[PDB]
Amino acid sequence: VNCETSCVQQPPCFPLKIPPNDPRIKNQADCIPFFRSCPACPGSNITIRNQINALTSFVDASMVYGSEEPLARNLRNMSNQLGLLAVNQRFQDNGRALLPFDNLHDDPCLLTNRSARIPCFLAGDTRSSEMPELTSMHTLLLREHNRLATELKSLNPRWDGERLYQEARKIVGAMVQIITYRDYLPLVLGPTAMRKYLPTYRSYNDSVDPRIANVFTNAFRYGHTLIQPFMFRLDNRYQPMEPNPRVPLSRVFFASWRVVLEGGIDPILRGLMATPAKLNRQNQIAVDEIRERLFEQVMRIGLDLPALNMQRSRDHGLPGYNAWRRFCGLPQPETVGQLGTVLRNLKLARKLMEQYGTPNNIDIWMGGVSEPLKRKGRVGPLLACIIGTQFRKLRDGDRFWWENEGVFSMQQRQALAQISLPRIICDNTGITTVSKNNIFMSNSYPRDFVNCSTLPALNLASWRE
Amino acid sequence: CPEQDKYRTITGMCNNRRSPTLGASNRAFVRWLPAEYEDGFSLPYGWTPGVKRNGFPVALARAVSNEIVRFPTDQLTPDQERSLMFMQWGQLLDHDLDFTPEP
Ligand code: HEC
Ligand SMILES: Nc1cc(Cc2ccccc2)c2[nH]nnc2n1
Ligand SMILES: [Ca+2]
Ligand SMILES: [Cl-]
Ligand SMILES: [Cl-]
Repeated sequence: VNCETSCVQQPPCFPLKIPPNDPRIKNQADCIPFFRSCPACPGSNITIRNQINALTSFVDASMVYGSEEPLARNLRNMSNQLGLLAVNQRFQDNGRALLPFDNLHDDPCLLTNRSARIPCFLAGDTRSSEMPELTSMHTLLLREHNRLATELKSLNPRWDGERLYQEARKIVGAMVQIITYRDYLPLVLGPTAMRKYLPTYRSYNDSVDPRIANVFTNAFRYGHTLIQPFMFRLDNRYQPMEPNPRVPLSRVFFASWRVVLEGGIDPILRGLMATPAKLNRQNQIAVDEIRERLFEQVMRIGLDLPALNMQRSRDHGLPGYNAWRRFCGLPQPETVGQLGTVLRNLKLARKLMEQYGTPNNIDIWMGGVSEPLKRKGRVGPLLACIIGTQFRKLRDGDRFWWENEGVFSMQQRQALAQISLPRIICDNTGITTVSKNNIFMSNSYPRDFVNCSTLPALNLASWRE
Repeated sequence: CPEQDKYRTITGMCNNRRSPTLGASNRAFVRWLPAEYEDGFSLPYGWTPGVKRNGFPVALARAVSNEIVRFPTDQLTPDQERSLMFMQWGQLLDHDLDFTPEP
């Protein structure tokens, strides 16, 4: 009945049962909690169970603006005609904006520190306070909209609140799309999967279904294998910022206080820029900070992210590994040896077989994160297919895609082509030394870092009326 | 649907003029493959003990995690080719595309 406390498997509960010799939970009468995702059609004996997307599938920066009209309205600064996003009124980060707080019933951020009394931040997406690094990116973007709605006001002083906001929102939305498709995706997929799945943009196609597919919500969780066991903070010299420069992850979840009180977003961004991501390896898939101690502080038990991903795929009725390989036009291994060949690793193949019995039953996330990485990419062929296919749909099927005719003028697009994540950091933080492009490859200081002086800024001259 | 718009709706409604809910918030996901449920329509594999999938028993997600995923923190390999910003962009990006609500 109550999923956060009981081990009873009764709708909507689907608790993750505990196996023999568990390295953390000795009582097999216990469970890792799990609420099944809301059905699209509640209680139907007819239609096949599907889940809902609370968000716009488009790369439209809805994480900044909201996907529901009342939220979007509330995230805005309605005190004037400046078309700004609401900023925290109680706090600042070296005279710079922080996200405003949210008024939650049971607030998990307050639970991370009684003394501090720092609640969850309000943003377009509700998971903004999940970790201070994600919170830094949400804050980075809340500042870019306000900075653009200030440059546009000084350029077009006859413009009102709605115009400035809509025009700034549009630029942020395009920055998100550029970084993703020009910088992010090629490094996820690799060059070959990039040509195959994302050939050069032609134009908007109204027959391309832009919806997020159920499988993608699981396949895109490949990133859980890139997670580092600590949150790293570095000063202006890119040297550890003591005390607590490497704070374990299981102590940072919902720790919005660490942003407000422990130094703001700058020590966090420098950390993201100058720290290498974890590398996914067959015998080094995902860290115990997420596999054992996920939300440890705020729950009755530590959650297991890899296991939650596998329970979620079963709850979402997702076919197994081989059905997805077939869908991708990839050979489906039937035997242990055949899985060995696909995996380039017979030891992992033997283990997967012991667990699943057949490569037909291997859960999507599990079989996807197990495949050897494509050259210059961070996924194997199956995830590259699912990831690539989904992104082409969000691109080819977006009427408001930055390159679509009528969205931005040829002049506005030549100006937008100049954008970068290192520059957005420069323009909205006290950070003076940023990553050399590509920001996603650059992980070593001072070898991969350069000054803000060298970097071209975005020119809004083509936005003058 | 408004005949002529300059900006997106917050909701994503009207982006596709023929099927205006497409890509819009608070709608069902699209399926690329038919759902595979124990009963065929709603119950997840592993919901019922002894109920097999393709003639093989259903592994516990926690057990697959213990056997396949579990590794000692000390062994961690830092990626010489990627920043933690690469991980972080992935999550922020994911948060622009999908959120599956629960009760
Ligand atoms: C590269 C992408 C990526 C990164 C990085 C990432 N996630 Fe995920 N995560 C996802 C996706 C997709 C989902 C599914 C979200 C949805 O549809 O509701 C998700 C789901 C989850 C869920 C829901 C679990 C469940 O199935 O019930 C948890 C918890 C989670 N992530 C935690 C984290 C945490 C914690 C971090 C960082 C500290 C993080 N994620 C980093 C993509 C990512
Ligand atoms: N479906 C999810 C769930 C969570 C946990 C959470 C839920 C509500 C608010 C904050 C954090 C995620 N954290 N990161 N991606 C996520 N995708
Ligand atoms: Ca969106
Ligand atoms: Cl506030
Ligand atoms: Cl699907």
